[PDB]
Amino acid sequence: AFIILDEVIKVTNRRVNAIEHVIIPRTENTIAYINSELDELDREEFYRLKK
Amino acid sequence: NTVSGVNGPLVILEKVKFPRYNEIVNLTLPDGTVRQGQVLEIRGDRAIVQVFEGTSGIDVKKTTVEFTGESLRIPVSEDMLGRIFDGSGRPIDNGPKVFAEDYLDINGSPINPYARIYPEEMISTGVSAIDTMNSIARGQKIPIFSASGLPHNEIAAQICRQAGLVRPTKDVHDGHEENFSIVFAAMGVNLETARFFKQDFEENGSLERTSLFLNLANDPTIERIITPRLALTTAEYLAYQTERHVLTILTDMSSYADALREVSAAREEVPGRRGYPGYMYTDLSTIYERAGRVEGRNGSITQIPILTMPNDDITHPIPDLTGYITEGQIFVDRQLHNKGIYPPINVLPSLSRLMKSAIGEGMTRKDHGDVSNQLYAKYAIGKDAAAMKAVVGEEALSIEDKLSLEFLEKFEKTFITQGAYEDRTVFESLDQAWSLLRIYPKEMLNRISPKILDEFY
Amino acid sequence: NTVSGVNGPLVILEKVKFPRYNEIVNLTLPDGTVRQGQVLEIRGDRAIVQVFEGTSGIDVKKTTVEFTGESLRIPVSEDMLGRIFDGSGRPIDNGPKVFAEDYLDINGSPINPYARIYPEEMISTGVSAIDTMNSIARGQKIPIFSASGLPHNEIAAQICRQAGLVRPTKDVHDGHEENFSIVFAAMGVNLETARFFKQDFEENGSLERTSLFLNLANDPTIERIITPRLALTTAEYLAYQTERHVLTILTDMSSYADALREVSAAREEVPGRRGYPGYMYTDLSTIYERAGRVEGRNGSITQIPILTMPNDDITHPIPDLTGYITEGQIFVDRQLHNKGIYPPINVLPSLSRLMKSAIGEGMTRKDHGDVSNQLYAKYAIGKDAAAMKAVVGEEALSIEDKLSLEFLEKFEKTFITQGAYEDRTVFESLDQAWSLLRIYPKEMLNRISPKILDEFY
Amino acid sequence: NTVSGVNGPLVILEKVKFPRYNEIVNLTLPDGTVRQGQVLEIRGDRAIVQVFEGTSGIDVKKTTVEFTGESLRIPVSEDMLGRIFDGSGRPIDNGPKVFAEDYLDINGSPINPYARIYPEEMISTGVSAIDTMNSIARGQKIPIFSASGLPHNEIAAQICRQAGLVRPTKDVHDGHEENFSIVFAAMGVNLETARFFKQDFEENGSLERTSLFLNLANDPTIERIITPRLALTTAEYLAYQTERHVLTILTDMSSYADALREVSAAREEVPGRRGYPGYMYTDLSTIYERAGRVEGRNGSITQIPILTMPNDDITHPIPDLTGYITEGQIFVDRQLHNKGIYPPINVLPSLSRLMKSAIGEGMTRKDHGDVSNQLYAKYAIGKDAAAMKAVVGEEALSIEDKLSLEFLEKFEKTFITQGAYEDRTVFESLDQAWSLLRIYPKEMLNRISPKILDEFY
Amino acid sequence: YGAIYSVSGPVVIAENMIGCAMYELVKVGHDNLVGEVIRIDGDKATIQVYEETAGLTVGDPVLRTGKPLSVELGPGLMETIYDGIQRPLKAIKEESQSIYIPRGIDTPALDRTIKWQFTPGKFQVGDHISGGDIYGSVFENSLISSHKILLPPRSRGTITWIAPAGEYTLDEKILEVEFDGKKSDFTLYHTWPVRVPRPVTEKLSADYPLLTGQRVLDALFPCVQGGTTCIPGAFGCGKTVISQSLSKYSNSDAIIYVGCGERGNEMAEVLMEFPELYTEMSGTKEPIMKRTTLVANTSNMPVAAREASIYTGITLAEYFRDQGKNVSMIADSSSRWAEALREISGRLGEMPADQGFPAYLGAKLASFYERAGKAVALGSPDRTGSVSIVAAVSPAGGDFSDPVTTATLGITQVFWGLDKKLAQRKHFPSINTSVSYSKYTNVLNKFYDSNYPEFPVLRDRMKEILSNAEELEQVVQLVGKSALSDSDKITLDVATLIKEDFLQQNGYSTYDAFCPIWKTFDMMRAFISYHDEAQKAVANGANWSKLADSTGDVKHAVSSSKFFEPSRGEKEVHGEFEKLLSTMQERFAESTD
Repeated sequence: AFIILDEVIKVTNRRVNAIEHVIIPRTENTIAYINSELDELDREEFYRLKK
Repeated sequence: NTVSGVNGPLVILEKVKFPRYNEIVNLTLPDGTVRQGQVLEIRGDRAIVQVFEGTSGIDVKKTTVEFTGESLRIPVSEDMLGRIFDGSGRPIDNGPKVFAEDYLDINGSPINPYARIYPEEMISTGVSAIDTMNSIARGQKIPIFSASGLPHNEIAAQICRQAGLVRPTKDVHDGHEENFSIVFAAMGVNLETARFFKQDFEENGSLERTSLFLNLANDPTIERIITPRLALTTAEYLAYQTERHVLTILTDMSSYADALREVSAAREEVPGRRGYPGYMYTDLSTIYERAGRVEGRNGSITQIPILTMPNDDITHPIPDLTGYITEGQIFVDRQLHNKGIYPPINVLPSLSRLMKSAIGEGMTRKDHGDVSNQLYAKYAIGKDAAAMKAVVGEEALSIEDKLSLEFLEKFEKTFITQGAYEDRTVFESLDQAWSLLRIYPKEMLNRISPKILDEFY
Repeated sequence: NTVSGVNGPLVILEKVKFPRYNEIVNLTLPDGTVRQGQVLEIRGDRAIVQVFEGTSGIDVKKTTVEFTGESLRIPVSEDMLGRIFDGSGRPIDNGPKVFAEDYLDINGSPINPYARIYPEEMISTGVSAIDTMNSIARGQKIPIFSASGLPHNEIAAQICRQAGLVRPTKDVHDGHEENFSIVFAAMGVNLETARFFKQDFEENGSLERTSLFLNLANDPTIERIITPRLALTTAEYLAYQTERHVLTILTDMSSYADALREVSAAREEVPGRRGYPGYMYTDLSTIYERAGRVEGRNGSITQIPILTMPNDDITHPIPDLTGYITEGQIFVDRQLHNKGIYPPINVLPSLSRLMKSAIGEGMTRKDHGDVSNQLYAKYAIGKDAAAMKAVVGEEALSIEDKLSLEFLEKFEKTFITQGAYEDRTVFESLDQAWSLLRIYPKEMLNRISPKILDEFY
Repeated sequence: NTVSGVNGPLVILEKVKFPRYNEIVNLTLPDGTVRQGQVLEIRGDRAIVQVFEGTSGIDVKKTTVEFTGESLRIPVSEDMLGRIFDGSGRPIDNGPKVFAEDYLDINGSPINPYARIYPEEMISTGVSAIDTMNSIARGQKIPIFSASGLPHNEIAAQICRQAGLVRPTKDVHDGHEENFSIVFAAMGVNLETARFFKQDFEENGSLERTSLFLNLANDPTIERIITPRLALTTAEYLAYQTERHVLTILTDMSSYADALREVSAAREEVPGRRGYPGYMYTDLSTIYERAGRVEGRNGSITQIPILTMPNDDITHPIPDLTGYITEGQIFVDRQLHNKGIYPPINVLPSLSRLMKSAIGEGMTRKDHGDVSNQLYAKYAIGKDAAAMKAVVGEEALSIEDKLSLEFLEKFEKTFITQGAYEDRTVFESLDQAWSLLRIYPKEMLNRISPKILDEFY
Repeated sequence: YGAIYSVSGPVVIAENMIGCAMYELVKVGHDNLVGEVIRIDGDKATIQVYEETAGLTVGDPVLRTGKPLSVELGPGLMETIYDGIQRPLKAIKEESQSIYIPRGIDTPALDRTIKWQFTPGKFQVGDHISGGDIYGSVFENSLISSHKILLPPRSRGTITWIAPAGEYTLDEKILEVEFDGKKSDFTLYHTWPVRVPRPVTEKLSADYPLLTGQRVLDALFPCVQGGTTCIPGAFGCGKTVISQSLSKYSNSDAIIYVGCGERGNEMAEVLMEFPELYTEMSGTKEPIMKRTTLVANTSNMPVAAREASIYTGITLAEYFRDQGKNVSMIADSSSRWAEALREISGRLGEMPADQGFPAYLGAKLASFYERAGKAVALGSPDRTGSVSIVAAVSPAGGDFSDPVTTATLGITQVFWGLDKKLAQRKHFPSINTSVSYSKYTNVLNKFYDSNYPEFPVLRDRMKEILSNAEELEQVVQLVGKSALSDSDKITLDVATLIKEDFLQQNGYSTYDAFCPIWKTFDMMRAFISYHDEAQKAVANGANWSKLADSTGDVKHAVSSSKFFEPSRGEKEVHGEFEKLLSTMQERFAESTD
């Protein structure tokens, strides 16, 4: 069992790093950048109607 | 005539139609104080002025207008170094007066004579990461991209002070034969900042070296936009008339851009992407066009603008625009700063596309450019490997990757780590750089030409 | 004179300057329909009226005007309790009106006497999960942040009905001796939903104790924004003059914010993000100025608004600004609703800003703070334990997780799950707390003083 | 009738009341050329015209205008086919006027009986991937959603090519018994691609059967929107008077949409969501108006529009508004393209709702809608099984997910991958689909009646 | 009188108009087109014109009719397809040779030429009458007289003359009221303005259901008549199918089908389907179509009409509610109606503040919806009527957090979900438990307990299975599981079944979407029972694989029981399900030991 545990721990240590370092900042950058562009289209329209 | 109304930085004058565009007018307050402005828009029997100074207290028939009948030009003299001036076309510091031998326009074409021949002379900062990886030339434009957790002022001053000691060592080498002049202009920064800068220049050398334009944050946005224009007139005269190389340090460039943003918000002018003007391209251009070698071809204006990024993003309009226009990019990193690296310059995205113009070969090595490309390439691989070291562990990474992780660590801690007054010659930097390359084997250094690798290792 | 034109619910009347601001004017149509309006704006040689009655079928040449000579004020009496009204204070109880003892301004109130002695004493609602975890003090602004996957309205009937029946249970603890009244405002309600509240209060014997204002989702916007304004005034008259605690329940804040977006572009002004006004705030603040303890220091206006987000959208201006003024919020879970736990509120993202200082004494215990800590931390570990269990199994689950697994189901089925006419004060909540906790050993309960614990485990 | 001003290509005319909506004017230039224009709006004491040929030569007092007196009508011939025509008509494209048999209004004012009569029998496009998944019925509008970075042009070409090759296969099937006509309206397409379209019709030998109207992207904007309107009027003539089955291809809807935005920047009407008209929907609907089954069952017009997604999202205006009108959609696939597949569409975003009821029998089976459903289900899972592999590995994968992975590949390179001169019967498509689908038991298949699945397994 | 100043789009400006009301019907042009003056700014009237423009000239006379835009309510409404202000389509189809009414041509809302059979009421000469009272009837419909000839709301007086039975026309007079002198002559049809709601005596509690017939609808929350209901769509998730299927199962006495701005092939489809398709109880003659009144607008018609469509429909529903009939208002889709308001907002030259949609949108979406509900019929005779609005809603901003969807979720009480991704795998409606809520649950479930179902118990448990299953699924994806607790597998497994039997239904296979409310109770009963045995078996010991395999034969049968509908007897609780229950227990024993 002991040899079997050693083989599994390595797959498991890899995953804990993988999520934090890659995934979480990829989600952050995508969401915020699209949020910012999306609000811009809406704001300029108001200014053009007003003008 | 008399003020009709005032809506923000815009002033509505009811007048008569004789005024010309950007003709100076002086507003006489009931206090008997005069403040200056220039007409931004003229129409029949009326004007819109933007006043440089102030933006409130402006009356109606108790106030009066008087015309100067000269559109704004800056009084330029060549005896400007050592002399204290204020960013308003005159000192309001009570510093030594400007004088005039020419008055030159800030529109962006007075008599403008620039590059039909690109920079070929190397100018060093004494800092390896700048000089080796990107290079600086007698017309080069390089933006310092900085942050709200980096100390922008300390790096700004660092680059300038160390480039003054190196630059006469380069004069002796015959990279130069003409004077060096500094033009330092601070526009709309804190008092704390302003004081600091002056103190820094004194320690290294003197303040006789530099000319100072000081503009205070409490003074308007309209003042702030004229502040670099004043710097440009100073530099163009020195290069043109007296064949001097002029170095301009323009802080803060972001300060200037926010100002533009304010005169479209309190104007009826519709702004472009992210609330920054549509005609933002032209405003920025004016500063950057007035660069390169100046006629006679011993004079020059070289630019180092200083940008502080507020969000620290590379999707913000200011860093993006600046980058397309400028001949290089120097990115300064918060993570290096934290770790204990000074200067804490990350070269991962620092790039020049006008890399050839930037390097020298008649007062620097020919090998300088060849080594730099290889270094950058090997740094980048070393970063790809760093992310992979966190994920995968050392439990599958390859023999080749291991060399690249070592290189990355040796590279930060030796090359980019320099004393506060320690200046490195460009030739000595090569020797340092060669130490960095030397741990990789002759099959990993395969991309480089065989001739260079067998010659210098 | 006549009506000049109509554009939207805006009616442009050609009149000199005769009405004062906010003066009611009566538009007399000759076809058996009299309509009232309020000048929304008065300008020179024109006034802009929005009509309370209708929105279309107005003549532009056959209308005549009469000036009422009275700016909008609310007739406030206290024989209003035990009566159903509509959105303009007219009765839908049918039969003769109640009239006034005062006409008080609705606009921001003509005397504004609100707190500079922070909230003390505890207010219970009648639900253990709200009281212990999210304690509310007299005049403290804690809203219920809700979403559209839940019946937000039901949960709202429940807090209103069960509140002020707690006050007699408190009279037995001898924490209260003062008469409690309740003010209810329903904004943008459906007929069927509306009747549901009236019938519920009627069962409990709370109908006599409350006045209900119904503005239906078919009546003018102007009428709908006035609805909370009238309600905040009734509560204030009772707090000030007669030294009563009054709890006002304002549902639905989204209806009110939406109504403001309709009147944003009705007006000649320009909105903010996502089309919702940038002066949305100014309006919301008007509600909030009436909120707090009145000067006299034994009467209050306590406020619980209900705000519904579309899918928990915090991109929307409405929860982000509203959340700043207020002091905490109560977040409801769809995940619990779906399981069939009702009420389905989750106490872990929910907050009461000041909670050790949002309670009183003699109607709370001092053990209140200690239990809020214990209850919270074990429910959170249990949420983790559910996810864990699924991966690990039960043949490899930890002994602490087992206690946490059980704790998760009992906290939900005892503290959160309870009947539609159950009532709770802090003592009752507190007994039920100790039976959940009893299962953990004393050495796992360490956020609690050894004193308290040896007595209540 | 002299010019007041010209703003943009839009021209402000002074003239006194006479013109009807969409009355043509002749612009007399002082260079001796007459140009045609349409009144977009008629007003009191002015009409505003936008000119179909350029905008050059517009003056104030040197220009004169004279009226055609006639609202826009198409000169229609049924000998128009076998020839190349243009919006206004040019002699250099061999077709300087149709030589009218009838003048019909382009707005289908004489008569327009559509959309109370239901779609008839199935028609072959010769593509298996469309025909099984989506039902293309005579007298239906089913669009092609296309995208950038992908030649959308190529897909339009494959449709043109395959049109007229299907129609003898159908004549035997009893899907056809009347003539086949192609009406091609090209607008805003690239010049190079226009020439590729022209060659495809000649090669097939289908030049005879088609009429071409070609509008460039240098031909004015009002002219551009009117050209598809001309071609649909022509389709109505053939379909109704001489009982033709018309397949009209209208490329590219993106150029139409753009045109809508640029106009109305100088009318009272003022664009909607993101600068795209709010009345963009009205425009669209005028194109969809002249499509459908025809009363009394003399012929049909079937329409296949080509839309290019410019941002590569279907949440953008051009796909979004169009998609609500349309009876399903067929959306392309970016990923297949890169691989190299043609035609590169995918089936997961493609659905036709009216599939089961629409179709015929005797060359499209009863099992047709059943099998589509099954093919999508296995594909949804296959796509997801790829995604779980990326993140975690083979950790959440299993025997079921592993099958699905195999399915996604075999389907992509066998079903979807075909020729561009391959004619595929609806009988062929179904035979191939079942062969592929053998990968799971009968008990795992329950998205299909157990009766049908035994016959055809 | 008035003069056309400008023609700008389908929208017309006319000067010289004053003393006019803001819903006045106006005749624009020399062709006498229908139009409606919404607003006037000074002398200039903006008019929405409900016919096309292709040749309207300035300087043409504009004549006000001197009354609002109204609709005619009375005999011969059934078995007719109308546009959005009501014109009889069939008459046009032969005569003009068109379906979209061309300019130069107009027809009035009802037929003039058709005589009707008039039967007298309960009232006689001298009797006082007022709004919503029954003055007579006309025999229309298959199964009952549906047309009650009612005196229009807000009108009163005394009837001096009640005419006798016979056949009469509907432009012909048959009643006179005296109230302030002779009040007026009345015909069969009576007028009411559409932009104005009808009054009711009072609103009443919802407790009566409507049989939708959709198994997934009947299962998860109550089906309500008097209802308020939304179903999310997106155009390509089977939505049209489940609408026409819904029109056929509806067990209400009358159905009013409303095309907001639809496909146009579908407005053909519902027309063809109605006279030759049989209703659930099965009508006598032309089952569905006799019971149906159709307002049909395609996108291609004038936006002025599409704006009006929904109003015409609700006034018809409301008249019928006041007749004391139970009515289904089926509307598809409100977002297209919202898009119509938006088309008008840009053309008039208004200021939108809701992503290019008008600011006015929120007040109009709400006002319209509040007209549905269960209520006590307007008038003295006293009857019960209801209007249940089943409304489809759809994106329109492209988001799901766009204004259209924000306003609709707030005003609605019932939401049953639908997901596009799952819908593609073919399991529509593919209900999202999380977005779904019902307020009606308590009163409706109390009603159903009286009716015989033990429903409420199952309902919580149906929801409970689907909820835990959801959560477990993210945990399998995220960690990338190497094991599961033996109970959790059961939860996931029992949810799969729910998917097939309820959620997977096809509205054109009537073996695969039809169950009465009791049949639905029995099928769900079987599932909830299976879960109950299965949870106990693991507890007493037995492996999951043992549980699944030994249960085996009954697990196949319940899966496959979705291919049934009543056809073994007129009985709603079958031997089919009752047999399964005892066999299931027998299976349980095996699993356990």
